[PDB]
Amino acid sequence: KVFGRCELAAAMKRHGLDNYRGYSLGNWVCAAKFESNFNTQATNRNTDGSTDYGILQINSRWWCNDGRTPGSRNLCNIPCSALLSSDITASVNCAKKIVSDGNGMNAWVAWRNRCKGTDVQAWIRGCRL
Ligand SMILES: [Cl-]
Ligand SMILES: [Cl-]
Ligand code: NA
Repeated sequence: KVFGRCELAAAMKRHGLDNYRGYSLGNWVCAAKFESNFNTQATNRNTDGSTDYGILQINSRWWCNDGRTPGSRNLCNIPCSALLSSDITASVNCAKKIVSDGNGMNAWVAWRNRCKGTDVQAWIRGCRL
């Protein structure tokens, strides 16, 4: 599913990402934008052989099992394919585990490089939340 900008913000708010660990909704929306362009089916091979999955490009190196990433962990205890579902529950629930690791939203390379410090509020502008 390719989510609309406000449509995704609404799903993310309902799952409790608005200010999760101090990160305002706008940050989660911006991250999604640049990680997957709001496309739940997005998959991208990392140079280390791991793959990133879903709307928030959760890494098979540490977070979900895809059976082809040697020596990796499956910290969210899910098959990476669960992260490509039209329903973002699984991706969100896991992102909550990732953003809590101490390694805040910096674990999302695109967020660090393209959202951090910016006016992430613009990402929710005009949305009924
Ligand atoms: Cl594996
Ligand atoms: Cl933080
Ligand atoms: Na894995």
